[PDB]
Amino acid sequence: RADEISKIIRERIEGYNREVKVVNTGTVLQVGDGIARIHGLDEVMAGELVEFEEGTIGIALNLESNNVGVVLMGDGLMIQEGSSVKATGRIAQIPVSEAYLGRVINALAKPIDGRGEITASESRLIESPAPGIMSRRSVYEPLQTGLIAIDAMIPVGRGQRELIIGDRQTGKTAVATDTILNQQGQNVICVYVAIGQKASSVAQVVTNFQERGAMEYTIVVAETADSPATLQYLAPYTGAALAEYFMYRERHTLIIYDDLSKQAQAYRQMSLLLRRPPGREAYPGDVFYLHSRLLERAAKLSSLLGEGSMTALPIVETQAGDVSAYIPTNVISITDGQIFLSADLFNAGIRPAINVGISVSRVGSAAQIKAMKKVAGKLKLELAQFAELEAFAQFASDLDKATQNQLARGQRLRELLKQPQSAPLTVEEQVMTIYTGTNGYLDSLELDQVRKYLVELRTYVKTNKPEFQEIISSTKTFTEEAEALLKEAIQEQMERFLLQ
Amino acid sequence: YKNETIQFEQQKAINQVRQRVFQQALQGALGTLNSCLNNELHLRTINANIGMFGAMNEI
Amino acid sequence: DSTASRYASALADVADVTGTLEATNSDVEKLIRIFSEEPVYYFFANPVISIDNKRSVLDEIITTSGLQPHTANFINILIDSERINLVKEILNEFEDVFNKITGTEVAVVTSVVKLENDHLAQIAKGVQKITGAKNVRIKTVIDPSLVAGFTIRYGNEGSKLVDMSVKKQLEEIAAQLEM
Amino acid sequence: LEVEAKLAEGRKKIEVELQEALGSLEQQKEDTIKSLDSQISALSDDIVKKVLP
Amino acid sequence: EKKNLGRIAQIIGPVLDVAFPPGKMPNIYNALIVKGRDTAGQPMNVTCEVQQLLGNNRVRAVAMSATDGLTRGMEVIDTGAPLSVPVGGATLGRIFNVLGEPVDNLGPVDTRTTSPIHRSAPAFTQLDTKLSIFETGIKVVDLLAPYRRGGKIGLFGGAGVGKTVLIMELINNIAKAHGGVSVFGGVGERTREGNDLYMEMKESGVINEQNIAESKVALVYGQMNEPPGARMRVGLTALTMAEYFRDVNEQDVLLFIDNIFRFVQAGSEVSALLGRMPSAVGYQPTLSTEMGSLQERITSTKEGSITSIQAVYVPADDLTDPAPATTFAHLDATTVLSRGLAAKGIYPAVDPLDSTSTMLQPRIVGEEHYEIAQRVKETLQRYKELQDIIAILGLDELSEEDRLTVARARKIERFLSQPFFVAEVFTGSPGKYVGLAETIRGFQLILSGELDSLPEQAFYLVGNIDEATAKAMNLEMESKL
Ligand SMILES: Nc1ncnc2c1ncn2[C@@H]1O[C@H](COP(=O)(O)OP(=O)(O)OP(=O)(O)O)[C@@H](O)[C@H]1O
Ligand SMILES: Nc1ncnc2c1ncn2[C@@H]1O[C@H](COP(=O)(O)OP(=O)(O)O)[C@@H](O)[C@H]1O
Repeated sequence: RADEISKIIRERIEGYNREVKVVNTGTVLQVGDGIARIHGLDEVMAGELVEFEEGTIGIALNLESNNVGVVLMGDGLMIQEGSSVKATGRIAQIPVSEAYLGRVINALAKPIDGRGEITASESRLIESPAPGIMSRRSVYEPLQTGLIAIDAMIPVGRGQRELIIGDRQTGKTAVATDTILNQQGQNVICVYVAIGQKASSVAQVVTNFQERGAMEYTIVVAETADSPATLQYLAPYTGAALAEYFMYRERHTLIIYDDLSKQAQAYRQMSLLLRRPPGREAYPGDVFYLHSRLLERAAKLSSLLGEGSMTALPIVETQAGDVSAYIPTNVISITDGQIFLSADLFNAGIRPAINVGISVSRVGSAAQIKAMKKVAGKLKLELAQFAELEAFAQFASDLDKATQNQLARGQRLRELLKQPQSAPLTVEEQVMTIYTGTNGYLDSLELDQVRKYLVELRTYVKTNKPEFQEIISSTKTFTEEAEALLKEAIQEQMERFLLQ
Repeated sequence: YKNETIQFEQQKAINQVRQRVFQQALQGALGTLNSCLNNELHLRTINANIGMFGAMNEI
Repeated sequence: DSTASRYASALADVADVTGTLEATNSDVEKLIRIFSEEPVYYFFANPVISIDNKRSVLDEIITTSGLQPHTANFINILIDSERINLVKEILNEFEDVFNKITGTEVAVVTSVVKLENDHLAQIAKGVQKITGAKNVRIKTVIDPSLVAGFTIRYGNEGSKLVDMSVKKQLEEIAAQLEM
Repeated sequence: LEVEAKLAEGRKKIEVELQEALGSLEQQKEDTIKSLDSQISALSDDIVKKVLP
Repeated sequence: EKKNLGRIAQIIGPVLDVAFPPGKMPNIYNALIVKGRDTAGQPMNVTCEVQQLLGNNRVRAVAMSATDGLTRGMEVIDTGAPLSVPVGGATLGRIFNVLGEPVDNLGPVDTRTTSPIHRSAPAFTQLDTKLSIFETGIKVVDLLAPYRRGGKIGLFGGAGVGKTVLIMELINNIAKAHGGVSVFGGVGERTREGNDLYMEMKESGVINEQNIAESKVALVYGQMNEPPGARMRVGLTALTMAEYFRDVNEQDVLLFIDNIFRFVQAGSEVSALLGRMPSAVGYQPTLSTEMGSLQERITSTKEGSITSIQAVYVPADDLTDPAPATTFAHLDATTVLSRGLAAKGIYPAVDPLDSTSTMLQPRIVGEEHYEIAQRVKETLQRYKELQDIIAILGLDELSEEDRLTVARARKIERFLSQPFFVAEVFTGSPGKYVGLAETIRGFQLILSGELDSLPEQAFYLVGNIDEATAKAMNLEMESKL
């Protein structure tokens, strides 16, 4: 501890062999609002990191005829109007390695949790091109989100990019966090990109992750709303670069962009500050290009590049449910499916407040296992009939018995699509729940009993009849033996619950 | 986690020691550079960098 | 470009088409200080002053300083079209286009002390080889802000650069910070 | 209630387990910096010999 | 085309400014390749298109690729021609980007023939003034919403209904029935959906992978990963590949476009980037001209005919928005695809009542065809109105004319189905081609009381009403046995 400093100073004094190289240089003209117009760099390339005299580092975005307007990845307070900007010739890389699991980082892939430093030996560009047509496959592997309503009605597959679009405070972060917690058994490297969030919100999310034990396969990229616009613009790209490293090394990943609209706002701020021509809602002409270049990186590779995939789960906040807004229409046109949330359904009790009738999934049933499709078809048909007859609920008394049956089956199928926060069902539990509900082994119970009976039944089956779980898990189909075992367990728990 | 935190304080303390050591060393280095005879020192090092700049012109 | 660029390049082109490039360089270095010293610059500015009362004293300055007539024509046109408020910028931008047309790359060598000029002509040779410049007009400044030696900014304004006085210990700091 | 008492016990343990090591490390780095102050004058010389030929 | 070398002067996003020698600069709508340099250590060129001449030896271009890693002073090569894409039978069964480069990794395509994508339409004298009926061989489309040869057709079906199977059936039918070929142009194509479509085209026999150039389609892909310059011009690249097959080969070409709304969207993006003042709801000021300069080359000359089938997206579900409103100034017919009919298994899922056509007029299709199509529409509409009463009263408590109407309507609604050549690969039924003559002769018989003593499941999933009677006899043998 007294000679280690002597050895390291000899090492670092002799490692550098006195190298000289030509460097592009420029002098600051005007610095303000996080932008610095600098004169001189006539050989700099677009997107290249330039370092200032005071230690700040910026990105050369627009290369005009006279000067190079750069965006500052920091506060341009000590910039001098005359200081020398030295170009570095590098384009926005991050160090990347498997040592990021269990760490939270900012948009430069540096720790903010203060637990040391990530020893990363490889490197990857922040803006790297997407996989082409031939380096892709068809999405067939299921991505279990743990929410029964999504897994049955709007199924998500590995390599699909599904939009968690909703209003403010309807459960979008809850849905993403439920998915990340549900990824415990499967070996999915999860990434959570907190863009412009409050720092205590990200602290709550990461403490929930550590408590539930989902921090061991997760990386959290957090750039809070005090950050410069450049870091909030760069954060989803560092997230995608880390997930791309893990994807190209034959692993399956999952990335959640929390409020892509916040990245759109950061990019709008820097584009307006660079005096660029605005468009609708003052958004620049290439904010669609912004979101599409990022979301198209979520691919299912081609089984000769390694079968790995990256599932993008971006979140977009609508205002007053105005889905015809600019950024929501962009991300809807870009993404595969949508998962709409409703404040009306949320305040009306149903959580997670998924709007199944208006949510789409363009992958479809290919993202389900063979066990799920059999109960999913009947669940979809019965829920559609309930959505049809929902107006007749006030006149349920003066109706046909078949119509009353469809109405009661609907209003007790709605009761099994309710879930509490951070309790994601496995695929066997939701297979048995959908089967019970859609056949009608709870058509006799009252609405304040369905949830309790299903909780007791699920725990009972998981404790007593593991042949059902094994036949649903190993063969991934709803076998006749599973049907018989489930009917026996339903009868047994029906007696034990009629005992009360 | 908390033991990792203590180890992080260890490494950051190592770094701050190295920083202040090197700051004092830069003061001492400019000090010893102040005593050298500037004329012959320039006649030597500028020509060394002249050979290096020829090498730079090749690379 | 700019108004300065588009006027300076025009004057340098009408100086090339009838070869007076040394005469026009002497003319513009005279006019730079003739239009410095802000009373006269203000007077040819201050749009309240009439163009005839400008043109009279301007032709007087023509006759006394013995300038070339086409540079005098250029200043007359700058009085005509109201771009005389940028005469300082035009005259200062004339040098870059003159060096572009005359094959010269001007390259400072900012060192602490005066050089012995054999290695300075070596730096001239290096900067002219590496850029294709025919005859570099190297300049130096006695500036003790450096530590040990010299460095050269060449290219357009100062765009390219190689630095050996302080960059060694700068890399040593970059090693010691280790981040 | 008792696991809340254990949650409180963790804090009583962490205060000692951090602050004792912290005091050791503070005094260690202080001794190591004021010890090196006699030697850094000599350790500056190799940097001089490295930068100038 | 020569040593007309430019130098980049500005790089502001995907919009460049190039400086040139004082006498030699390209025209507007002229390609120029940027001899750029990748940071990795290799050169890589970027294609741009001139949009505007700016003054002192300076133009303003729009890059078809990305502009990251470009410096000011890169050598820009003027080319003297517009964007030139390969054309001919060499572009069949292959995937192209906006520049005519192959991106299917099968190898290179031989640029033996290259046409420019910027071209004037056929002349007023060279236009064909005849009103022909494009025959798709699909019963519902041919009977109730006829297609025009040389006209445009809007697909309005949402995601999940039989859209891709429908366009693959249209490709296979224009290849097998007529001597025509097809050209798919993907404006804003999602990459994984592009790969899925290419795989299904390889599998359905449309793209003969065991032997290319026997294929029936050419794919052009302008993807979302690409800048707004490529996504706008990919429709023109596809239209040029189709116009070669019309002009030189004299075929009946079928030009499939993906969402023509994303064509308008990329146009508005490039206008916002070039800085022009927006139009009414924020679209480009050159909206109608940008649309018309595309849609006017989809015509029928004296040689062949291009018929376009363009998917149409309506923003905010209104038909008065400028992009739907200016697209509908060119549509000759319209097919809506029904989620309900796709649910209840009436594939092809075309809605019979909500699908319109301006070809359905007596002067154009014959008084017989018009009257039978109107009678089928009346029958289906009466059944749609009567479903609630049949849910309340029943078929028995109706009247006799209403009951025969309901039965004939169920038979007609099941007769609008069809087994497809390209949907056979998972359904198994051999797939049928039904011309218009057999369609109207079968609907005359199913509408007048000549075939009323048949089961409803006898007309379902057949073509050619003789097959309906044959399957009816087999379904009755099932009872006799
Ligand atoms: N399935 C659920 N069950 C019970 N409570 C829920 C559920 N989903 C969300 N909530 C509650 O709703 C509130 C908001 O949740 P959440 O933060 O997920 O919404 P949000 O849309 O991310 O909010 P914001 O709009 O501020 O980002 C939280 O208090 C959470 O506890
Ligand atoms: N004629 C048909 N016969 C049987 N099945 C069909 C027919 N047309 C469509 N389908 C089924 O309906 C589904 C429609 O999907 P598709 O049209 O490919 O979706 P998209 O419109 O998003 O491309 C397909 O999976 C196909 O299996």
